[PDB]
Amino acid sequence: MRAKWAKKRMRKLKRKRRHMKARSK
Amino acid sequence: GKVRTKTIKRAARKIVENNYESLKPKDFQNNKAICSKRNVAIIPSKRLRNKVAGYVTTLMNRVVKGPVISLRLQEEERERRDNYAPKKSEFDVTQQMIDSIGFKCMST
Amino acid sequence: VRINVLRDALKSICNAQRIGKKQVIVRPSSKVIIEFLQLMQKNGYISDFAVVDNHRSNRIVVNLIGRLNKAGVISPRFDIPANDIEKWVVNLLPSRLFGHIILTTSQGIMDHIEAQHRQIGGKVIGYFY
Amino acid sequence: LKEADVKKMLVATTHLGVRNIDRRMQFYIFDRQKDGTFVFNLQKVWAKIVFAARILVTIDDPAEIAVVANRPDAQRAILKFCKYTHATAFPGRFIPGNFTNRMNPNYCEPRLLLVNDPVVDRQAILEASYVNIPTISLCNSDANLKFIDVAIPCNNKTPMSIGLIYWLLAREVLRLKGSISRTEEWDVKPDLFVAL
Amino acid sequence: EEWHPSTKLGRLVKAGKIESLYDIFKYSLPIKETEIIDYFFPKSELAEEVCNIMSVQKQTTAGQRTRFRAHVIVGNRDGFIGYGAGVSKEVANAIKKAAKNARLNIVPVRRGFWGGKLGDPHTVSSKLSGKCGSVRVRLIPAPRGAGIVASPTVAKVLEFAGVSDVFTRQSGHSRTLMNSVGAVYNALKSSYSILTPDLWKKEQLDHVQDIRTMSL
Amino acid sequence: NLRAKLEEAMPIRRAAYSIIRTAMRAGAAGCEVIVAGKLRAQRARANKFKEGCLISTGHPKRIFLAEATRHIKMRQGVIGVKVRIYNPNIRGAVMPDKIEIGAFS
Amino acid sequence: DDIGMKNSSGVVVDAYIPRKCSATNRLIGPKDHAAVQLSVARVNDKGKMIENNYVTFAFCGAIRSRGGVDSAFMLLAQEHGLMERL
Amino acid sequence: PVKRRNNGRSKYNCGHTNIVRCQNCHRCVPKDKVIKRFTIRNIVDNTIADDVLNACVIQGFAIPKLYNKVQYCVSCSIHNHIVRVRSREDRKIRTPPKRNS
RNA sequence: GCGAAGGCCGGGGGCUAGAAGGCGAUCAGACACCACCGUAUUCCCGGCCGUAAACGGUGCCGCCCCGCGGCCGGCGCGCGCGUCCCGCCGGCCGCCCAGGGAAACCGGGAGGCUCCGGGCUCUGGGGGGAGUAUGGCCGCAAGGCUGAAACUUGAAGGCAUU
Repeated sequence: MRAKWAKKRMRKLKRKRRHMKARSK
Repeated sequence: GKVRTKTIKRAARKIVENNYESLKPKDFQNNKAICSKRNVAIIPSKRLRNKVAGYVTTLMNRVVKGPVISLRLQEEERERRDNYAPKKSEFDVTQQMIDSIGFKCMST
Repeated sequence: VRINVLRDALKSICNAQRIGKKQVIVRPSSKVIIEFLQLMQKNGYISDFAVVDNHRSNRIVVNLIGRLNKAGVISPRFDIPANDIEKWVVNLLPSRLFGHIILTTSQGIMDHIEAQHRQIGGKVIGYFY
Repeated sequence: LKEADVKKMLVATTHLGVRNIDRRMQFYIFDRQKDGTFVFNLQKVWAKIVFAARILVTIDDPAEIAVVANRPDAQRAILKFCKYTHATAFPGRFIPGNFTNRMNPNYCEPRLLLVNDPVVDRQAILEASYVNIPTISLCNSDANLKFIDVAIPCNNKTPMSIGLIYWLLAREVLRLKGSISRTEEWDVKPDLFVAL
Repeated sequence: EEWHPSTKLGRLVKAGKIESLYDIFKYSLPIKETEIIDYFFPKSELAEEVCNIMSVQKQTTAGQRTRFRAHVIVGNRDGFIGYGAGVSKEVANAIKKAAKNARLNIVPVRRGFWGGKLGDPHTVSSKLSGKCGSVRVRLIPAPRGAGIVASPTVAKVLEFAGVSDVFTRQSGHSRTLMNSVGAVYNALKSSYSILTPDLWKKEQLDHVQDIRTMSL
Repeated sequence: NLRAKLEEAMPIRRAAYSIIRTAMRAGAAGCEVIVAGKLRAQRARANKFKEGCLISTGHPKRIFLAEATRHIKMRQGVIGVKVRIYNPNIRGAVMPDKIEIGAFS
Repeated sequence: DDIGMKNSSGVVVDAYIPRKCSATNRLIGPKDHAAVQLSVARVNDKGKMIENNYVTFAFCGAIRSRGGVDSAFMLLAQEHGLMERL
Repeated sequence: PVKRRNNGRSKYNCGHTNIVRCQNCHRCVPKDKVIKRFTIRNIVDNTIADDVLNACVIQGFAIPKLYNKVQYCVSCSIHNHIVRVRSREDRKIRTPPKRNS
């Protein structure tokens, strides 16, 4: 399910991006 | 694999229809002479003639055994039935449906 | 819910005429409906009409001769200046010479030509061609 | 209202029909038997045969009228009608394209059509639409009237009804003309119309 | 070669029982032989139109097979227009087949008048709608000064129909001209079927002048 | 005649059809023409024009079919005209397949 | 009443005047091949003999496809007198 | 597009339906989609049934017949040839092939 | 306010199945499918979440609407009379004539609509970028809801035919 797997990669990047934002908050 | 082709079958069927009288049921050899007759058909080559006559033998045996190419020799009987009128007519000779119309057949 | 009773009526009238059925029945009787039918009788589009009373809405049976092409309503009733009954005929009627557009006017429910003679205009009730 | 015919029709079973009834044919049926068979009113059948005969008489060339029937039971009868009358015949299979293919071996342009069974003779009815042929149909109680000008309601299945109906039509067309006088009996016998 | 009637109508047509093409379209006659359209307008024949020669391909084991398809707008400026389509291996066979089809389906145009009446019908009688494929064309009556303002292709159909003035409105894939010309033709074909208030007096139906009852 | 007509710039379609007509006027049962080569394209194209029924194989064709090949030489280069004509009615030989039945007696 | 459209001077035009289908009073088109014409003869007092005058009607294919003609025929003829009105 | 108007499921006025299992796949399929055959067959092989019956000391003991229902998933059935891929016209027929055994 | 499943957070309970995790074959690799074992979970109770190919991929109320069949409930008519026959009303369905559509197909509508207007809400406007960035809110989280642009590109798509 490439659409499903693509939204899982987006969700992973969005988790890492929000976490990195928090380190520099 | 000896399946008589339409070319052999079409010619053979016409020959029985044209001259059912000339042909005989168990005789390929008589049929070959009738088929080879200059008047009956012009078959170029020996093989086609030999085969067409073989097909007439089977077809002739079949059209003598039963009406299996129309047979005028048998059409008269069919025509006799076509003109046949039973002398006593079976059908010339729900109950209240006639009473309903107004004229009562089998009144009462 | 049932809002424009005329639309119901005319749709059943056009549909019944399409299959040819000689008589069509309209469930609610209205002054505006009867007047559209009277205009249709005046131009001969409907053969005859009668209203059976139920002490309620009142029911209408319309005798159709078989000569009606289409009859429609315009919602909402748009106010038409006497100047604009020119433009409305062009987009809502088949040809300038034939076909009828009916507008409610203070003088009464009248055809486009009659209100063009009086040089007055009202709100469109609907159109019968 | 021929009393002599109705007794014969009662034996022939033209009064009876299939249990399914179409809305179009509802008018003709008087009622049903408890078992669900449907009783066509017999006088409607008479006022139908005569009505078809009046239409059929208008065709000045007799063979312009074309009869079709794939139903083996009625095959003798359509031919017998054609011999006693002078209509043309299309018996057995329809050889599709007869009406609209000009080079069809049997290509005809009839002015009238006689379809024995609306369902059994389905192709002919559609083709008659393409070439402006109005069509008369012998029909049952469950008969769709698609592309049928006039329909005669008979048992349209039993051999005795199917043959008798054609006999009634043939006698009626001739009686309207000359041939057999309106009052005297026909020399042709109803029985020879029915196939066995 | 000459002419031998393969059609009962054709036999009557050469026999001269029927005069004019209109009477055949009155009695709703199916027309199968092009010889009846040519014989009705023999002198100078009539104008035809080459439109949309096309090259359709049907794939087979070796590959696509190219067959040329052409559409023809046969018409003369009297109110008779026929559009027909023929597909054949060569362009020459296709144009001839389509021309034969276009002549076969010649249909009567009501033509008609705008508000002004003088004596020359110049426009379609009423707004006319036809849909072929995805395109719907609307043929609206126009004033005599205004000409045929339309797509270059449907303009010709309305000219080869003697309709000097028309208001056109085409919606859909008009670029698919084969469908576009069909919609104009379909609108024109059913112009007599639309009933105007003038056709409201019942008359005739006597059988005597019918071309179907006519036996030569 | 075809090689001359083609070399004289007569159009390919008409020219093959003129020959096709001559066999039909003569009554020959089937004529075909397969001009092939750089026919109006950088690549080679083959234009086969044919009218009527033509047998293709068997011993009969050797003694019942007429074949002729010419090489035309237009400005483009070599083109290959071909004509095949089949007549069942030629000299005193019958196509072997057709049995001839004509009368009741 | 001159059926047909007329120019201001007069001169009814409309060369093809279509036959109005009898049941629906709807004009029959040029290519209405399904549309048909049926004539029913007139019968004399003397043994229902044909008098050679027949009422005829035009019937559109659309009514025929529905099947409405079999009942329309009876109604039209009944009023004409042709059929036994009953 | 819609290959089947029933969408592959005899589900009408339901919203959700019970779940069942492919006998071999052990897949989970909605009850409506499941092939569902009912098979009644002899407990012993029919070839050996006569000899077993004669050997059966009991007078008039009929051989017991097993009664079971076999349900398979679409994928499972196509491989096991319980149902066959059919032409677009043949799909519309809903009657058992060659006339429950 | 309600909302499948999975998830969560406090309490239970715990067979089975079983994401993770471990193994055993396979294969070039297999760490995937197939076997074996097995935690979270599944089950309950109180909360949270707020999503599904949540689909019938078809908003809701209103009218007209062509016949033919089945099924469920209520009622009525008639007769041998039976859970019969025929309707009516509300559903659940199949097949379709018209009509419609680019078709597949809808036809109790996707009809009555280029001859376009019953009422009322929601959404869409070539393909990506991107459901991303950022801002708001909501959530315990997971995330939900809202939501770009710069820029890139001449195609993306539907249904049918071979």
